[PDB]
Amino acid sequence: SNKTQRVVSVCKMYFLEHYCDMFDYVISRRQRTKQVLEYLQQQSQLPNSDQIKLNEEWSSYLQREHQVLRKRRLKP
Amino acid sequence: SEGVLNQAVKLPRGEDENEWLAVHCVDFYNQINMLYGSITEFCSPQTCPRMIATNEYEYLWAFQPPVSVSAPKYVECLMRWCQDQFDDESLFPSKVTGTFPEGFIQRVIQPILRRLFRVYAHIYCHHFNEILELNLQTVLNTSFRHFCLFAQEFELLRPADFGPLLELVMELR
Ligand SMILES: [Cl-]
Ligand SMILES: [Zn+2]
Repeated sequence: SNKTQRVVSVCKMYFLEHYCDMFDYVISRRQRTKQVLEYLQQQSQLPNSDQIKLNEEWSSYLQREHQVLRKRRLKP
Repeated sequence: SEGVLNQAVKLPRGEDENEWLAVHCVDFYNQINMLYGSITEFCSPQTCPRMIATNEYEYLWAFQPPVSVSAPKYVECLMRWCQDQFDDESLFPSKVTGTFPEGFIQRVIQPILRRLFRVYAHIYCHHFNEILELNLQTVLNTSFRHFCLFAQEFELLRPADFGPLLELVMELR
């Protein structure tokens, strides 16, 4: 239709660039959290045993990852 | 063998549930606009003067008695109503300092997902043969199959909200 064919072509390549970036975040989020738990465990049973500082640095990471997820829907 | 791919719908460990729904609620709003936006001229007030899935289902719109409107006017009013929810920072806070209201899921997420699913119902029941001639059944099924898995993951839509596509959605889960 020369006017629909242009919108259908951009609609298909949108979901590609969208679902590719979607999986790009969901597997990078899981690989970033994996290294935070492994760092919380390898520092759990050194001295200090900071059951709060490890519980606080865990919250600090979750809040820091929380603001990342919020900006994914607030496109300028 | 095991279970699914876009099972990315699972909540990331240690994060807010209202945010994981709100971000996806905005995302499916964008995906549905891309699907209907490509067949925007195959769905006109002459083609579909009544917002309907199959002749048993009809969705009215209130501006307050709900009136019968055409399919493109119902979608145009639905999406303009969704943007009124997002721009309302008391519901969808854009500042990282703001928080969600009480019952953000039952009062905001579920009412929006109930309406947005109806565009899926109209495309399948009245424009699937036209979607089939556009190589969009792949994009349509993927966007719809992701919509149902996300709603099933958090129990957001009751079976009555899947009205006409309730039989079609049974070949999942
Ligand atoms: Cl996302
Ligand atoms: Zn239509």
